[PDB]
Amino acid sequence: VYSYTEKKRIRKDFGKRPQVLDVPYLLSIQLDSFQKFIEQDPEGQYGLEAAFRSVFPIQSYSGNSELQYVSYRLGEPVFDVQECQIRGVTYSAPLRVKLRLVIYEREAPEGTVKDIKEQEVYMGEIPLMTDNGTFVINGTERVIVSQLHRSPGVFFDSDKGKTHSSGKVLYNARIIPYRGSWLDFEFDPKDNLFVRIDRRRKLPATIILRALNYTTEQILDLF
Amino acid sequence: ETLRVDPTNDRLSALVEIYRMMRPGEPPTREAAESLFENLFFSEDRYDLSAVGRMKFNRSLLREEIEGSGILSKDDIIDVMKKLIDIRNGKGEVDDIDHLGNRRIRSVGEMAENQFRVGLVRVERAVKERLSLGDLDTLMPQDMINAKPISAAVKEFFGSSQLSQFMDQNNPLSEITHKRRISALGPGGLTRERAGFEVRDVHPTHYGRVCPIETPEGPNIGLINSLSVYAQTNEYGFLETPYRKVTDGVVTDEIHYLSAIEEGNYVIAQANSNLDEEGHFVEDLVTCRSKGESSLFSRDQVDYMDVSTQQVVSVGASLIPFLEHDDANRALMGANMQRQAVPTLRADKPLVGTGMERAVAVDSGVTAVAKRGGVVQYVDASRIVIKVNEDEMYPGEAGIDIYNLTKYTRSNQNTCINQMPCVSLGEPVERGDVLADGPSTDLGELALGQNMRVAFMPWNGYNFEDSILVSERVVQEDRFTTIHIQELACVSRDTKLGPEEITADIPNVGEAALSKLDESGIVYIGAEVTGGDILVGKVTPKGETQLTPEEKLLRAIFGEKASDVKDSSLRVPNGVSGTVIDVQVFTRDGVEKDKRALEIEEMQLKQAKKDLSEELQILLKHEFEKKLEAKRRKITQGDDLAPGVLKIVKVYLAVKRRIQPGDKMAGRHGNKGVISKINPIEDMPYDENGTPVDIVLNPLGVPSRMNIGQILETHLGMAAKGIGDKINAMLKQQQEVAKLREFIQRAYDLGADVRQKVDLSTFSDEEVMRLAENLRKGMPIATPVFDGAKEAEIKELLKLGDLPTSGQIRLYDGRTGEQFERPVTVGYMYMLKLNHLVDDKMHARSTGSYSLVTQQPLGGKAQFGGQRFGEMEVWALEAYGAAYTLQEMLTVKSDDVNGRTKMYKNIVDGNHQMEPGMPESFNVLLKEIRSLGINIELEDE
Amino acid sequence: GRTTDPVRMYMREMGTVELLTREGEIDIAKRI
Repeated sequence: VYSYTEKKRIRKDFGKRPQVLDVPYLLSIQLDSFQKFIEQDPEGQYGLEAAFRSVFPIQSYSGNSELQYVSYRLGEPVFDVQECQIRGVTYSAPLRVKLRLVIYEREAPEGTVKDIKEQEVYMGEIPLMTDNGTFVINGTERVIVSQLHRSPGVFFDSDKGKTHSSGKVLYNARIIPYRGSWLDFEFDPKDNLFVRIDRRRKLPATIILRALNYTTEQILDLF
Repeated sequence: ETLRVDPTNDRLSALVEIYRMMRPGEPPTREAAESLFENLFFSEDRYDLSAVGRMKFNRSLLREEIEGSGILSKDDIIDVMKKLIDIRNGKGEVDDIDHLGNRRIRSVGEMAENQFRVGLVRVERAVKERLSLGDLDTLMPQDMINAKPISAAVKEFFGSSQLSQFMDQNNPLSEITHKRRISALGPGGLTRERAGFEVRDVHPTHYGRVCPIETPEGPNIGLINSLSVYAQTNEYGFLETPYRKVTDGVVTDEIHYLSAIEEGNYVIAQANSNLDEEGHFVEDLVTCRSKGESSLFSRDQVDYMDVSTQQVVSVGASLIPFLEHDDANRALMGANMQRQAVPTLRADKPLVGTGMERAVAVDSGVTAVAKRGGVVQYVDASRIVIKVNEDEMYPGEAGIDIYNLTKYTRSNQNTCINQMPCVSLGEPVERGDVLADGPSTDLGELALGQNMRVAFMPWNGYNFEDSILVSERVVQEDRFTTIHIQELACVSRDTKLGPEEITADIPNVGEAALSKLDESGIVYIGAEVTGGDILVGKVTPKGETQLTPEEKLLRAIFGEKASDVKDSSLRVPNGVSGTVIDVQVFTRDGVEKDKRALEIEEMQLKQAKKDLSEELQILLKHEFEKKLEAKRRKITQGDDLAPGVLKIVKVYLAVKRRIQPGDKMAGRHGNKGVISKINPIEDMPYDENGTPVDIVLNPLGVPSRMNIGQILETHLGMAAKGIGDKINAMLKQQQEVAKLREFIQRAYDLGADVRQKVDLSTFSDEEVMRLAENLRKGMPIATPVFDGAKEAEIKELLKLGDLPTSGQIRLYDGRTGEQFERPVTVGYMYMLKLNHLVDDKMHARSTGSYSLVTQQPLGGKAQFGGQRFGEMEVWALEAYGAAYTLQEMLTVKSDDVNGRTKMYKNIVDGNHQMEPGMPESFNVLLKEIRSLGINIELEDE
Repeated sequence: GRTTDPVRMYMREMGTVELLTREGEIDIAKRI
């Protein structure tokens, strides 16, 4: 079996190990990521849906007037890719979000609302990805390169004895979030445990424990 | 002991202590400290371990729940402290920061979502503040939200950020290898200045996930890794690579994608392991890798095997034939270099490839691939029309596909993007077939360079260190010639003295200089211009010139008038010489179009109607006419230009760079080289048949840098061409179908048990002739990365053709006709033209523009600026006695404002003497130290 | 502890005075 464009000129093939899995699509890494961002799923897992669900619902502090998000859609691009390259523009799709302003009648902790104002509103134009994993931003083709970054979680990264004489190993733990402040625990050469927040000045570790409403007796019970 | 040193005694004291640590100076108070602590880690608004974060947190604490919450808890913190204590004394292992089970992959979708969420939070702040005063019927969900913050965040990410860059477009391979590029830099990663070696180093977990050699050498090495061929990404963002599952002793064909942390828990056999035609390993002891190291393991011990021997390298590294014969440094160099090859005039093919060229050519959208099978209905240089086969035809449609080929357009690097059809009229095409060849592609094969007849010998010092000697036939055939379209814009703005104009009346330029411009003042299409010619004629109003004496007099003498407009026409850069192939005019909405703008617009409108009318004729009428009115409105709507700019004219020039000494050539094995001399065809070494070699390469380059692949590539290259030569002969005399079929079939078998089978019996006589005609320039050969052609197979193929199996022939000196002693190695090597043309690198300057604050020359070749005579050059001059050289270098050639004009004048009348003077930059320094409260002065005035 | 932030120092110095008591502003205007 030989495709027509390969039947024209077959490349003589050395190499003896049979192929079991063929080379995948080479641009999947970009296309799948942007598809997950742009496409809307009936779940908060991915993309603009995730962002809206995570932060868009808002409550008026001490006012109980709410603005909530229903759905979004991507409008048609004004220009095609080639026209954007020529004129010089971002190949983007408008973002039209459906919002509902629900007004709560005064003294209604049950949830009774006065009225709902459901309107579709424009929230910027999001650049679109061409068929080959590119973005044209100002008429020029751009590529966003995937980033390899430290994963969130807890990591224990004692130094190799490069701090103090005798090469003592000082162990430490570090909590890295996706969003928020860092929370480090470290050891000093005098064998004490110190908590540190956002890489600021050192503090004894038990302070955090006391800040979590723990007494000395139950602290020693734990440890 | 921590409690002993702990100063606090109660919860409130701890809260105020951490408050003093966080916000020193601000007096701690109950409510404020409580809120600060509750907002640090336990509020969902300002703290979030993502789902991946929670999963990794629970895995590191040996919990059995893979899900959870995004904010920290008492249990989480206390368990982290407990595990830290256990590591201190018990059995605890420091986490490897460079483990690929600890480093996650962020792609465009995720980063864009993060920045969109940033915009959303900074719009919700305003939404909440506005809602602070609730209303009933005066506000709508359109006035409480402003699109500017969200748009600004998104545009800041996509346009101006470290991880979004201009797309390297001088190659299909360069594009494909840029798109799948991994970087540890950017917002949230390291910095090239202070990354540290350990993060840059290759890790045993990189195996099959991140390429070991495809990385830039320089300031950021090991920080810009590239994805391996088969690597994937988890749901959580960790790279995983495929393996074929091994039962008791059978290697099954089911593929499992293993992540880095899962890879250790099994022992994985190598791709270079044998199988006895039924899934069982031939050898009872097989080589595997369990945890970082590798060893021998019993047949009934392995859980997985490598899916292929290509899976350790990236796409670019996997295009290097005989990679296993090349030192890792030189392979790194070779991959980096072949990322920079310029598409030549005609894409040839790799005579020696690895079989990965089709994948790179097709996966990058540089060719046109059939979406549906059918019979080619109409072929043209600019389009293809396919009559889809009824099997692939949907019921409600016309079975027609129109592919519009990309003609000569400009790439990000000012190269030529152009698609040529690769099929003829009436030909059958199936889904996924290549229909047009993009830049640097040949029948769907990636074709970055040209395969050239190279000899390895010294030849008179003209290839001394890495120089290359090239024959004139190489230039004559224009096989390293490139097209270099470039834009040049003339923008007419609104100045205070008056609007700028693009008239064709230009003072101080004769009739001939304006011959290339039409009546409206813009160059014609197709006009061959030279460095200096006017492209767009522009003039800016000016007044109050303040003429000097003995110039007022001169104008009076010659009855001439000083023009009230100065010339600002767009001229061709000096040195550049091409033809004008395209002109675009952008007129502001209010301005009145000129003759050329109207003429262009009518041409675009007719083209638009022609394309739409042809589409309807080839193939619905309602959408045709509706689109014609939209397309018409878009053509004349008027352009949204920058403020003030009245009218923009872009001229596209098409240069043709042939070849010359100074241009950098390269093979695929890290063998660089600059052309030194271009030789007459009768000066080149030639063999018994009188065929000269195209290129002569120094053999002293090979041994010191262990890139032996090139030598192998040469031998096989010769062998490949040999087969073609034989076929060529059998085609010049109309021998028969049978003889060509027999020889070609014999050429595809070649001894060792290769997995490829070609049976010419199923090829119709017409198809065999097409194959032979495609093989008369040489027989393409695939040499996979670590499963290539053995040397004995190369010798056998050399024997199939009548070439010696030693790989060396006797050559004669064209200058003298005397036989070179010691037979030399000649063959065919794939040479690339790199994007380091000496046209773009030569630069000179006598005087020009000068920097603003410091009265010194400017940067390089774009501002026509000078060369930096830095501090080490000053040291070299000081070590010599060259004090006048140094003084003139740093006073009259750079900075002395009055000195340099006097030097120019003195040189003009042949008095090579200088009045050095005090450099202006020292005056700037004196005024800057004095601008602090420091009194610095020169003594003994 | 200590800080170099001028805004933090301004907050420190200004916050010392109690905000006010209703009918106190009227008496202050009376004194003026």
